[PDB]
Amino acid sequence: SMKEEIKRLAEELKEKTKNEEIKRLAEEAAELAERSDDPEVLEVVKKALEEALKSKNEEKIELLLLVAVLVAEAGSVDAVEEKLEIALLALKLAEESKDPRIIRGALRAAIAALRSDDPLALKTVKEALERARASKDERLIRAILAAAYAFALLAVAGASAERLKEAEAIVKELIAAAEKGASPQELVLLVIEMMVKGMGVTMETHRSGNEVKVVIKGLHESQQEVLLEAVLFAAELMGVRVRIRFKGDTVTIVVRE
Ligand SMILES: [Cl-]
Repeated sequence: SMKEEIKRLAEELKEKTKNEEIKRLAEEAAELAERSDDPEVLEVVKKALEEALKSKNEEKIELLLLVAVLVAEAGSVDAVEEKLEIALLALKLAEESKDPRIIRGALRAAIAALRSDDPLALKTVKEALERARASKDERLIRAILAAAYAFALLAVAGASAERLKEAEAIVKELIAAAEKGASPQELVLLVIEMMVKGMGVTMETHRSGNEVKVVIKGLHESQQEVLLEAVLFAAELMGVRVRIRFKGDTVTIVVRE
């Protein structure tokens, strides 16, 4: 049957991985598929699991399993059309590009968007992925994806709705600046600014020579981890070397032009 094949695919996937979250999604997928009545759903789960088994990219596998869980938990592919379209966009961009940074940015932005279940984050990431696919500027694509990931991460972390609304103005500012040739270092500064705004903390910037020092005060340990994930991911995507210092509850992020 369809379900027995799906359970074997999930069983194989969950033993092959060392990633505990992929293991949990594989099991959730198998259980939801077991209870599924909709053959359209079962087809999508099977094709997601088969594709995951053929992949060596763990972010791609996470995205595919998230798709399978979403469709199977919903009962229909139509109920999750927007999330499905975001995942397809990311999967298309990931096979259309050879840059490992673009591949990783597309899949991670889509994963975070889907996990957020946040209307504004879903729409912003969908548009970012469309904009990246229409662009031939790989530098701009990498900046678009870094902004989209940081934004979706704020949503995943439960930023207040009003702080996320204001963070979207910084997404727009970053993308506009990138299109006008702004430096990778200034685009990283904008990702820092977006995170500081999204988390309700404060920042001061100090520039001397070719070094820019951003001092961020009032970060809790939970906020520290979210801000540094977005900022280090952005620095990896845009090829920026970043250094970090910590004293008390103060984080200092150093960028060199
Ligand atoms: Cl096999």
